This record gives sequence, C-alpha cells and structure tokens, in this order.
Amino acid sequence: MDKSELVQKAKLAEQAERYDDMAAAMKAVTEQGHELSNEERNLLSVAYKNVVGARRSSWRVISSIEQKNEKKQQMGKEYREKIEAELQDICNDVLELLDKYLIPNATQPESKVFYLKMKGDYFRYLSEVASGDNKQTTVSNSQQAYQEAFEISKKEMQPTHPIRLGLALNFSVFYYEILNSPEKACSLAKTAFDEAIAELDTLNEESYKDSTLIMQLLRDNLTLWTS
Amino acid sequence: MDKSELVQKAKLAEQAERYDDMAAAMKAVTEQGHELSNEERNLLSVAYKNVVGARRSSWRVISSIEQKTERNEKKQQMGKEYREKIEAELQDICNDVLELLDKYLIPNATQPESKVFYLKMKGDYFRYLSEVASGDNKQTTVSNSQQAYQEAFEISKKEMQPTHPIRLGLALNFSVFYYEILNSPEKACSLAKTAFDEAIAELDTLNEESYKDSTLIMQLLRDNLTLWT
Amino acid sequence: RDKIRLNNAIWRAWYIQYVQ
Amino acid sequence: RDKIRLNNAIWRAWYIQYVQ
Ligand SMILES: Nc1ncnc2c1ncn2[C@@H]1O[C@H](COP(=O)(O)O)[C@@H](O)[C@H]1O
Ligand SMILES: Nc1ncnc2c1ncn2[C@@H]1O[C@H](COP(=O)(O)O)[C@@H](O)[C@H]1O
Repeated sequence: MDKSELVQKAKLAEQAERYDDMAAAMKAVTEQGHELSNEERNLLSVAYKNVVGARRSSWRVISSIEQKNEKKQQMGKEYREKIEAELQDICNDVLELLDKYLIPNATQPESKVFYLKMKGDYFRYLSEVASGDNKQTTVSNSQQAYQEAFEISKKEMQPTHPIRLGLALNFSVFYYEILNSPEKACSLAKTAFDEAIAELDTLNEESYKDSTLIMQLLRDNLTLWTS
Repeated sequence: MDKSELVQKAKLAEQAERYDDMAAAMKAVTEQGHELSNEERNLLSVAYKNVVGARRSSWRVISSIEQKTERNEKKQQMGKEYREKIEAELQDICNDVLELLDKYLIPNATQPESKVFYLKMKGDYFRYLSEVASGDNKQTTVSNSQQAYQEAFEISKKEMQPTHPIRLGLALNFSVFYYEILNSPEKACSLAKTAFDEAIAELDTLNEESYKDSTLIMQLLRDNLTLWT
Repeated sequence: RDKIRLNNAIWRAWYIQYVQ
Repeated sequence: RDKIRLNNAIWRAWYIQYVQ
C-alpha cells in the first residue's frame, strides 16, 4: 500500500525532476525493513545520485571560482562550506541507509557487491570535500568498502557482470581522484576491461548493452587518463 | 547581514545553479528597504524566475502524466496529490514575490522604468498563480494580473520609446497573458503585432546599451506570433 | 541567444498542446 | 547512450583540469 504509493511518488518525482522528493520516498521504502527489489534498488540509487550530484556539481563550480579580492575569496569559502555541509548530510543519510538496511538485509552476493560499492561511492564523495582526520577516515572507509565489494565480485560474478564492471570503474576513479595514483587507476581499469573482453561469451541477453557500455566507459576513462 | 555581502552570495548561488539560495539572498537585500540597483533588480528577477520556473515545469510534467493516464488506477489519485503539492509550492513562491513587490519594490521607486518593471513583474507572478488557480481564487488572480499589466502598459506608452527592452518585454508577457490566461488569441496576436510594428517604425531610437536586448525581445514577439498562427 | 529563442518557443508551444 | 559517455567524459575531465 504505502510502499506501492511511495514507489509511484518516486516515479512521479523523477519525471518532475524533483529528486529530493524522489530520494525521500525511496528512503521511506528502504526504512520499511524489507530487502529492496531490483526496481526499488535502482530508484533509490538514481534518486540519491541526482541529489548528491547537484551538490557535487555546485561545489565544483564554487571551487573553480575560489581559485580563479580578499572579501570575495572569504565569501567563496563560506558558500563552498555551506555546500560541503549539505554534501555531508546527504552522504550520511545514504550511508546510514546502507549500514542499517541495505547491506545487512542484502542476502545474495550480487546485492552485496551493489551496496558495498555504493558505500564506497558515498564515502568517496565525502573524501572529495573532506579535510584532515575526517578525510583520512573517509578515504580508509571508502577504499575498504570498495575492496570488500571487489573481492566478492571476483568470486561470484563474471568479469562482464555490469555491477562488477561498474564497481571496477568507480574503484579506478577512486584511485585517480581520491588517491593521487593514476597508475593503479589505469592498472585496475585495464585489467577489468581485459577480463570482460576475454570472456565476451558470458554476456547475457539481459544486460549485454549495460556490460558493453561500462566496458566502453572504462576505455573512455583510460583514454582520458593517458591522452 | 550587509547588502554588499548578500549580492556576492547571490552571484555565487547563480553560478552554482542554487537558485533557491539566490532568491533568498536577493529577498533579504530587498527587505532592507533601499531601492535595488539595476543589477540587484536583475539578480532578484532571474532568481525567482528560475525558482518559480522549476515548479512550473514540474507541474507541467505531472499535469501531462495525468492527461495520459488511460490506465485509470491509483496513479491518477497520486498524480492529483503530487500536482497539488507542486501547486502549493508555486503559490507560496508567487506570494513571496508579490509581497516583496507590494511591500518594497513597487513603492520604492517613482521612475517609470522601475514602475513598469515591477508592475510587469506583479503581472507575471499573478499570471503564474492563475495557471494553476481555480474557482473564486482564479478570478482574483487573473484580473489582478491584468490590472498590474495594464498600469505598466499605460506608463510605458507615455515615458518609453517602443524599442525600450522593458516596454517590449511587457508587451511580450502581456500578449502571453491574453493567449494563455484569458484564452484570447486575437488580442495576443494583435497586441504583439502592434508592439513589434511600433518598435520597427522607431528603429532609430535603439540605444547602444540595449539594442541587443531590444531586438531579442522583438524576435521573441515574432516567434510567439508565428507559433500562434 | 538562439537558445533563448528555443527555450521560449518550446515553452510557448506546450500550452497549444494541453489546450487542444 | 552517447549521452552517458559524454556525461562521464565531462565529469572525469573536471578533475584533470582542476589539479593540473
Ligand atoms: N548536478 C548533477 N545532477 C545530476 N546528476 C549528476 C550531477 N553531477 C553529476 N551527476 C552524475 O553523477 C555521476 C558521478 O559519478 P562518479 O563518476 O562516481 O562521480 C556522473 O556520471 C553524472 O551522471
Ligand atoms: N525550470 C526552469 N528553470 C529556469 N527557467 C525556466 C524554467 N521553466 C521555465 N523557465 C523560463 O521561464 C520563462 C517562462 O515564463 P513566461 O514566458 O513568463 O511564461 C521562459 O523564459 C523559460 O525559459
């Protein structure tokens, strides 16, 4: 009843581009305790990626402006720190959702890699704006969530599984952008790409379009990071 | 805080596309009682047009979903409830603007550009209310819009040349008011045509600081005209 | 500038749709 | 689909330019 209503509201909110509404509705579905279906899991992920993404995008614009007038620079810091506070509230809600509901209520290996990769993602977004001891904490938790998700995927999923591929794509981005290590980044990405291509027979009718798309994104990232 | 600080915050908000912050900074500047400069007035206007505009588009999407719900299930009721949520947000935003206009902006200036600017602004936001209002509230919103547009229309003909961008932009929006709100296409096309033809007959009055704007609004007046025929 | 005309044209067009 | 590839390229590009 309320779940089906909330999912419809989330669908209407996404159409109306009101992604804060969409995240709120999908948050309520998650807090009802049940394991999210594949449609619900996608709705929640799309909602919060739009919600956190708006603040990441705003933060980046202000950051470039800051770097490019004593009182103006002082003001740029305050508006950026306002956005950073918003960023942390969004990530902490999502990471709470993961640690109380999504991850523990995750039963099959595929969902566990999905939600652990999510935890690494949102800890990574914190690391983009974090500082000091908080940054070292977020970086460690992000890297650890990615690594644990990575080990499960190597043991339970084919190299062409879109969740395994998208996990490798983001883990490589974590090495490039959060740590200052372009070589691991390029190293992880190529390996991931090469294993998927080495196993092109594993592509399945349900996601070959998604598998190939992420394979192409790994390649695009590799070109950008070497050209 | 201080006015000079708030305008910088408003400028940063616009760059970050955080227009809700941008209207907030400009609403606070307006509430300080002093007359807004042209840049401040533009900063306030762009902010609220983005803020009210976001809900107008969302309202338009949900309304379109409603009129395409053949599957007449619970989705229709949910769409109604969600549309009414957006409509409530829309009404609060317009009411914030109309309060600002009627408590500060319209009284704070006696020159005809500020008077036409802020009266046209009042017509716009009463127009946005009428797009979703119904019953006894809409007849209040509509004629209130027409009255603000009408007064701005009279002042503009008496103090501005037909190529003035504010005067042209008022004719553009007043013509839209006849088409979309008053369901009167003949006047919308007529009002837009006379405003364009008056500006064209008076092209020598173009100014070095506004010819790009004057001609842009002239082109939009034409675009609305052809689209409507 | 040519975008501004596109935004207005697409915005003005939706009303014809919903009114028909 | 080419949208996602273009979106990804622009998001990844900001960091390379921001730190250089
Ligand atoms: N302001 C925004 N609004 C909506 N989506 C965004 C925004 N900024 C970024 N995104 C999306 O978020 C993704 C970022 O993921 P990642 O590469 O893990 O940072 C991008 O590929 C964009 O599609
Ligand atoms: N969501 C939005 N964000 C920014 N501007 C918008 C939005 N929706 C509509 N507009 C603009 O608002 C104007 C419509 O107002 P009007 O022409 O007075 O009906 C056009 O210039 C649109 O481009």
